[PDB]
Amino acid sequence: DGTLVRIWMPDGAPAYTADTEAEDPKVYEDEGVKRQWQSFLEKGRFEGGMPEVPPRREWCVWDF
Amino acid sequence: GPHMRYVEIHRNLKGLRKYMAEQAKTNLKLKQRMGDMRREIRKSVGQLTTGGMAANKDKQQKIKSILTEALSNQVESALVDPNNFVVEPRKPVEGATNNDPLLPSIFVYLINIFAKAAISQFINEAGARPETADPVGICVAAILSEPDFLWRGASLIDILIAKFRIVCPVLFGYRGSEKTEQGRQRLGWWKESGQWISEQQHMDRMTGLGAGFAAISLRKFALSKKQNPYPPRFYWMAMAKIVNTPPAEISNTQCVVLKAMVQNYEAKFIEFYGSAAIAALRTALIDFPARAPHKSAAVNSLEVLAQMLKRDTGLDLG
Ligand SMILES: O=P(O)(O)O[C@H]1[C@H](OP(=O)(O)O)[C@@H](OP(=O)(O)O)[C@H](OP(=O)(O)O)[C@@H](OP(=O)(O)O)[C@H]1OP(=O)(O)O
Ligand SMILES: O=P(O)(O)O[C@H]1[C@H](OP(=O)(O)O)[C@@H](OP(=O)(O)O)[C@H](OP(=O)(O)O)[C@@H](OP(=O)(O)O)[C@H]1OP(=O)(O)O
Ligand SMILES: O=P(O)(O)O[C@H]1[C@H](OP(=O)(O)O)[C@@H](OP(=O)(O)O)[C@H](OP(=O)(O)O)[C@@H](OP(=O)(O)O)[C@H]1OP(=O)(O)O
Ligand SMILES: [Zn+2]
Repeated sequence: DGTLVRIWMPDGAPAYTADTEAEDPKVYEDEGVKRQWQSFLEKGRFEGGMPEVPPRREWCVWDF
Repeated sequence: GPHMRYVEIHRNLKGLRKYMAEQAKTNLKLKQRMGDMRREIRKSVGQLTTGGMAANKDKQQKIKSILTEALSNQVESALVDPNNFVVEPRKPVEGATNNDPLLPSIFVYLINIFAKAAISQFINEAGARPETADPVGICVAAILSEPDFLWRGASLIDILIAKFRIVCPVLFGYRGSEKTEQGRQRLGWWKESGQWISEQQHMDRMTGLGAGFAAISLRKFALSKKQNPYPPRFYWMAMAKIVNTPPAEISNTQCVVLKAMVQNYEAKFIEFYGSAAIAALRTALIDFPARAPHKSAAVNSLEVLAQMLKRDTGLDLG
């Protein structure tokens, strides 16, 4: 907004919670889920569309 | 699957309500209290949209008192298997507060009344003022997560979601044409006395239900000893189903629900998913409108929302 904007106020990422991750973490070792999220880890945005399985918290960053 | 079960839950709840009236014809204690408990829950829910934090906390305490009285079952209502009202059957869990295989019908009935009242507030008030969905959602999450109201370790929120699936099917992956009878039915286009409601009334319903779904799926329990009864993964999944629709199957219904899921909930979305939320907002507000063939006012409102996020909150989705 004209100059830099800081969105995340807290000091560091939120504490780990399973509530944001897939209901069964067994789906993250599926090739389909890995492919949906492969583009995000590399380029930092979605190309083929939004992945239907929410991310693991380790794949997210809160430094912006 | 989940669709089949939520339809079965929805119809089990219909029969439960009929059976409560039948019980009241032979149960004097039930007859003397059931109607007042129903009216007191509906009244309390109705007072959330026009109240502050302290007044809303009082209305929440009132509902919890009525449900506590229902759970004790001093009216001696018939008992029922709660597996009729949850998606996946539950077996006992160690440490859980209530592992009983049966619950009082009066208790299940009043959860259903509570869920029906919450849904009605989304439709009747959040359709005009989407901001009014948040206090209703807070109340839903607070009540359904109460340790005393958990059955075998988890909440009874499937009673609420079963109804959400009826009135806002696009949040669960359904698509259809607003120009066919079969399509309007798949989209949850409602009827009043057998005739289709107006397009404007339909879009108001979708706005209130979009905002109400976000109000229940984007709640924070990290600083609470309660467990989140409908955590943010269900918000993520619902948005994904909408924004991945093939371009020919996109409807203004989806776009209106999507704007209502997002507007005023961006900060909460980011808190749960950080940079992944930014990428999902880009898909929802930049990529999704661009690839919609029919450029409508609903499509355009998603782009205007992206502009406002950049001009106001300083968020660059491009
Ligand atoms: O949603 P429908 O399948 O069309 O069914 C409706 C709906 O009941 P559900 O909660 O089971 O969906 C109404 O409830 P609301 O949407 O207004 O909360 C209810 O009306 P009440 O408000 O009076 O409970 C009405 O029942 P009724 O016909 O007794 O008025 C009932 O219609 P059905 O008779 O088709 O089940
Ligand atoms: O008797 P029903 O056919 O089941 O209709 C009832 C009845 O509405 P009407 O008598 O005006 O047709 C309720 O009014 P009361 O008898 O409780 O005063 C009304 O409740 P509210 O006026 O408090 O909204 C409720 O609607 P709601 O779904 O909001 O509870 C509505 O039910 P349906 O029209 O949905 O069947
Ligand atoms: O169960 P929580 O999510 O932790 O909710 C707490 C809890 O509520 P209860 O009164 O229902 O138990 C606190 O009470 P305690 O359990 O610690 O006794 C209460 O504070 P009070 O001590 O005043 O009852 C507080 O409410 P508040 O933040 O207004 O102090 C409220 O928080 P939420 O209403 O935000 O869930
Ligand atoms: Zn009604």
